[PDB]
This record gives sequence, structure tokens and C-alpha cells, in this order.
Amino acid sequence: EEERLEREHFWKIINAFRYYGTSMHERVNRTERQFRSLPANQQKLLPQFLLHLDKIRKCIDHNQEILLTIVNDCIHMFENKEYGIMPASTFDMDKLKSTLKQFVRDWSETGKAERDACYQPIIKEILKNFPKERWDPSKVNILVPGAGLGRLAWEIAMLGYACQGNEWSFFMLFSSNFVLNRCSEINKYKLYPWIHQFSNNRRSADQIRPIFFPDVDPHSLPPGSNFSMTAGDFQEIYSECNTWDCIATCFFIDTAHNVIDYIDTIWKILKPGGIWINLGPLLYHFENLANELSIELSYEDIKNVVLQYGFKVEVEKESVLSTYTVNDLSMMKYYYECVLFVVRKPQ
Amino acid sequence: EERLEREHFWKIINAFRYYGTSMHERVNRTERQFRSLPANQQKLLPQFLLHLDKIRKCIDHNQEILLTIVNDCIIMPASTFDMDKLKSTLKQFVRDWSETGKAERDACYQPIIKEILKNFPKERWDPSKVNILVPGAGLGRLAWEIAMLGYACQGNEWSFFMLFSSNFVLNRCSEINKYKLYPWIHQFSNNRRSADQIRPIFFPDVDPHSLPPGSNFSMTAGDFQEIYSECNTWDCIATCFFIDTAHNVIDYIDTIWKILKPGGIWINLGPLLYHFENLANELSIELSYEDIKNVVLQYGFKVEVEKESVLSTYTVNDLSMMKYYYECVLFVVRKPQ
Ligand SMILES: Nc1ncnc2c1ncn2[C@@H]1O[C@H](CSCC[C@H](N)C(=O)O)[C@@H](O)[C@H]1O
Ligand SMILES: Nc1ncnc2c1ncn2[C@@H]1O[C@H](CSCC[C@H](N)C(=O)O)[C@@H](O)[C@H]1O
Ligand SMILES: Cn1cncc1C[C@H](NC(=O)CCN)C(=O)O
Ligand SMILES: Cn1cncc1C[C@H](NC(=O)CCN)C(=O)O
Ligand SMILES: [Ca+2]
Ligand SMILES: [Ca+2]
Repeated sequence: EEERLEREHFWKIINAFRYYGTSMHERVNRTERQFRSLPANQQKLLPQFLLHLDKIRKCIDHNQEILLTIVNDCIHMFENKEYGIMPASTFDMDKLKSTLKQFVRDWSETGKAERDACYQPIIKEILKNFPKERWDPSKVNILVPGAGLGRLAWEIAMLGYACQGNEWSFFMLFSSNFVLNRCSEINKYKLYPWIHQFSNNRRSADQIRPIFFPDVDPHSLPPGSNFSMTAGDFQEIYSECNTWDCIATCFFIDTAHNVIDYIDTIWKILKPGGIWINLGPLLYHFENLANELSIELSYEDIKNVVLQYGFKVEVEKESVLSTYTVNDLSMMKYYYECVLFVVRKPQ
Repeated sequence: EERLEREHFWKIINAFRYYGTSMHERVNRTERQFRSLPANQQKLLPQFLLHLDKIRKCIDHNQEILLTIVNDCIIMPASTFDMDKLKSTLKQFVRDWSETGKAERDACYQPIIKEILKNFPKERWDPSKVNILVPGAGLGRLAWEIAMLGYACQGNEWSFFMLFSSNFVLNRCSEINKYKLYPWIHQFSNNRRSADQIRPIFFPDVDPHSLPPGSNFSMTAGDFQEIYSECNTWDCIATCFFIDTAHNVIDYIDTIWKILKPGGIWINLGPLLYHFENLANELSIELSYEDIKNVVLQYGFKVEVEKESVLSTYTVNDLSMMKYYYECVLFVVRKPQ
């Protein structure tokens, strides 16, 4: 039951990767169809339009190649031997499009500013509580749930902490497995994360511009590094109590069906005296989804729940600005005024 | 014609009437889910169901303000599309007619109004003989501000959501801040404090019936392409967050060029969030700003002002942990004489 539904989920994501080209091409063919239905005099006002559509198509083909490399990597895994054709949902295609942007955030020089706003404060808090002068960082155990493409877990590991990223989503697992285990040359790969955006373009070239990755070799972890990634629901995988020195969550807790469940887990699996570092907003992932449990709390209520569990609050900064896979050439942008806090389980 | 507009009219009246139902069902889902939690978890939040009740009261109040707009004008399940438009409408009240919306208005309307004063000064024009057209006037605040300067200004709006509201605010309203809405109660995510959700706004911040004497202000209902067909008529057309509503922006540009007088100016400020992009079966020509400028040039407009990266927001919740902004373009182009 567990293993079969995992198996179903698995090939569904695979199929979604395989379907990216068909989806996007149909979108561009809608556009070409409509453009050609215009009065011809209007089409001659834009004598480069059809050419630009052809450049998008090449971009789609290139993105599809990256996605097929990821699919090829995960099918032939040493530990994916346990798992063994339909059109993907529009929901999967959106997750796909989100995945490609995630490569900018986590593994491109283009996403350094965003990492500076979201990751530096977490890393800064870790160094504050486990200073190199008093702690062998190899003996400090740090769990990073919802690690995504894994850049933050990786950065912690670069300092020598015994860091383990966990992730539930096969979009994220397929991709991080590829970037972390196969990209051993800086900026060897390239993708087009903005071709999906047709609104709010200053220049048409803006939509077809590339980003390169990885800006950094993942295998430049120094010897003595202790870095790993796990696949599964972190509530089910990390059930052993009193284990972790530090749990670090970035844009994570608003992905729960019930964030109270998350807080209950973090309390049980922290070592007495350990800390929970959090940075992020409260965009509840299940808010709209029919037939899904979604408990949407204000930050005020989250703090009250944290306080009642017994945590003691060491750092609290509200209005920490950051973006999330922003396109800095776009005429429309979203930003977050995140909360950062460091709470501590009493010893 | 008459029969199909008849259908559109009552569909929107019905959406106005279904607002309380739609919102209460949303709250119902929350309450069922909270009550489904284990008792130990529920105890941790002893004001949650009380807070829900306060939301419901805000809901009920909003529904009263909506019914007032509909009787001042004069029950089936409306589409989520309508209800989103409805929620959008209540947010517009903040933008166009609340002290809270002043920051946005200064960002979006003041640069347009300054350009109007620049191109129609008293040393050259009798302001009351200058005809200015505001397509997509919304709740009409901008058009009103232009008419307040002594120009002959006509707002135009297609949506019945706006027309009901703009009528109610411009004709049936006198006393400042007499009325209040709860425009944020539908946002359950990204709240700092629970109390921000049930936070009230008041309108109108300024008295609409303070037009000076001889002022020439009017508002019309319908497709601005179909209503305005007299070529060489308008001294100025002012579009604010408007042109990206077109099925085909080239069509809007053609209408504007043709209905401006020789010497008339088109002022534009907004982004390019194309309204029909992600809608099935609807035509949608999504152009870059570069392409729109190439089209405008080929028509023969002379370009007088072009500012990119004009920062502004649109019905923003100042207290929310999530926020959008636009890097708009402002331009003024003249139809040559
Ligand atoms: N139950 C669960 N256990 C582990 N990860 C989960 C989870 N539910 C959702 N997630 C994942 O949590 C991730 C949050 S995205 C955040 C990624 C990264 N740390 C960053 O901030 O940039 C998503 O990739 C999502 O798939
Ligand atoms: N053909 C048309 N004629 C008149 N209004 C139209 C129209 N097409 C779209 N609209 C309207 O244009 C409006 C854009 S919102 C802009 C409102 C206001 N000027 C502001 O920026 O605050 C919408 O209310 C929409 O209903
Ligand atoms: C990951 N996460 C968890 N809480 C919030 C987020 C941000 C993310 N936001 C975007 O992708 C577009 C940004 N304007 C999302 O929607 O998942
Ligand atoms: C009116 N308009 C025309 N071009 C863009 C807009 C903005 C408007 N934006 C919102 O409502 C949410 C923004 N935070 C919309 O998309 O209707
Ligand atoms: Ca082009
Ligand atoms: Ca072609």
C-alpha cells in the first residue's frame, strides 16, 4: 500500500518531466494560431513575431533535454530499482515550471541575492549557536526539511556541520539528485526559466534569456564533510525523539496540511537544548485545494503555539524582505516580508 | 443586443447577492477542519472559533454594503470568476476612495495628472474646452481628479461590477468616511496578526460632490471601442492599468489613434498583465513593451515622454506578508497635427 502508491506517484512525476515539451509547444502553437488570425496588416507591424516564436521553441527543446537527463538519471539509480503513458495534469506542469525556476534560486549566480536574503540569516544563526571555537561542527547534527534543490543544506555542509537535507517531492528529489551528483563542472548546463512568461516583458529577448548552473561545484565539499539527502515525509522518517541539535526550515512550514503537526514533530526530535531556526512567510500550500486539510494560522497564532509547547524565543525578526524565484526583468514582481526566528528547546 | 445585455445584468446582480453565501461556505470549510482536529490541538487556540465568528460578521457587513449598491442601482450560485471579480471590486474601494489608497494613487494617478497639466496649461487652453477620455475608469477616482482640475473629463467603463460601484460612490455618497468595508477578510494566508484580516477601511476619503462650478464630469457604460467611433474628437486619452485588458492591444492602439484630434495626446501608465492570457477559447495577443512601442511608432505617434520602471502597486494589503508590485511604463505620445 505504502510502496505501491509511492510507485504510482513516482512514474506520474516521470511522465510529467517527459511531457514538458508537448505542453509548452501547444502553448506556443496557440499563440502562432492566434497571431495568424489577425488582419494581415497588423501582422506586418511585427515582422519578427514568428521568428521570436521559433526561438522560444528552441528554448523549449533545450529545457526538455535537461528534463530528460534528469529522468534518465533517476530511472537507472542504484536505489531506485524498487519502483520497476498519459498526459500530465496542468498542476504537474505548473510544478515543473516551478522546478526550473528553482535552479536559478539554488544553483545559479543569478540567484545569489535571493540566497543572501534567505540563507545567510539562517547560516548566520547556526554559526552563532555552534561557534567553531567551541564546537566540533562534525558532531553537530542539523536537519534541513523541505530542502528543495539542496543549496542551503549544502552550504551548511560546507562549514563542516553534519547536515542532512530531507525532501518529499519527486520534482525536487529528481533535480537535486542530478545537480548534486552529476554537475561537477561550473556553469556547464543552461536552461530558460522564463519562456513560460508572456506577460510583463520589457523586451521580447527577456523571455528567452538563459541562466547557467551550477555556479559552484557540489563536489567541492571538503573532506570531513558529512552531507546527505533523504526522500520521504519528514514526519514519518524522523520519528526518533531527542536527536537533532538544530532543525532549519526555509519557506517550509506553510507547506503543511497542519503546521501544528510540524511544530509537534520539531519539538520531539530536537535534542534538549537544541534550536529550531525558521525563515519564511505563511502562504498555505493547501489553502484552496478541495478535499485537503489546511489549517491556516496567523504568525501571531504560530508563536502562541510555539510558546505553549515550551520553546523559548531567542531571535525574532519580522519584516525580513526576500523574493522567491523572482524574474528581475519582469514588469510584475512579488516579494515576502518573512519572519525569522530562533527558538530553543529547554534542556 | 438588448437580450444579451439583459442576461449580463442579472448575472452580476446575482453575483452581488451570492457574496455572503460564497464566503460563509469558505469559512465553513475552515471550521469543519478546525473542529476535526484533536481536542489537545484545538485547546492551543481558544480564540480560533471566536475569530471565525468575527470574520462572519465582517462578511455579513460587506454583503449589506453590496446590497445597498444594488438597490441604489435597481439567488443562484455564481462562478468563482464572478466572486473573484467581486472581491477585486471591494479592494478597488480602498484604491480609489480611501485614505489608505493615497500612496497607490500618488504613484499611479499623479504622474498622469502632472502630464495633463503639462500639455494643457491655461496659458494655451481653456481647460473646460479640453475633452479628456478615461477608458476603464473603474471607480472613476482618476477621471474625477481630472474633472476636478476644470477639464471636460469623461470616464468610461465596461464592467458592471465597476459601474454599480462607481455610480453608488459618485452619486449616492456625500458624507466623508460614512461607509466601511472589510476588504481583506478573504485572505487567510500571510497574516501577521489575526486582527489584520478583519481590519476595516473607510470611504470616501474626499467628498465627490465637491466639483467646482462649470465642471464637466461624466461616466459612460460599455465597450470603449464600440461607444467611441467619432474620429478626431478627443484632446487627450488617459489609460491607467488599462491597455493590457485588450484581447488585442493593437486594436486599442488603433481606436486611440483614430479618435484623437490631430495634436491629441495619449497618456499611458501601467504594466502588461494580459487579462485573457490563461483563459481558454479567448483571443489574447501578448506583446512585449518593445513590440507595443514599435507598433505605436509605425502608426505615426511622436513620443514625448517614456519612463520605464515606474514603481506602483495595485490593491495591496500593506500588512500582508506577501506583496506584488509593478515596474510600470509611463508614456505620452502625440498624434501629429
Ligand atoms: N511533508 C514534507 N516533508 C518534507 N518536505 C516537504 C513536505 N511537504 C512539502 N515538502 C517540500 O518542502 C519544500 C519547500 S520549498 C523550500 C526549498 C528551499 N529550502 C528554499 O527555501 O529555497 C517543497 O520542495 C516541498 O515539496
Ligand atoms: N473595452 C473596454 N471599455 C471600457 N472599460 C474596459 C474595457 N476593457 C476592460 N475595461 C475595464 O478596464 C478596467 C481596468 S482596471 C483600471 C481602473 C483604474 N483606471 C485604475 O487603474 O485604478 C477594468 O475595470 C475593466 O473592466
Ligand atoms: C515555497 N514557499 C513556501 N511558502 C511560500 C513559498 C514561496 C513560493 N512562491 C513562488 O513560487 C512565487 C513568488 N512570488 C510558492 O508559491 O511555493
Ligand atoms: C487592473 N490591471 C490591469 N493590468 C494589471 C492590473 C492589476 C490587477 N492586479 C490585482 O488585482 C492584484 C495585484 N496585487 C489585475 O490583474 O486585475
Ligand atoms: Ca518581436
Ligand atoms: Ca515558424
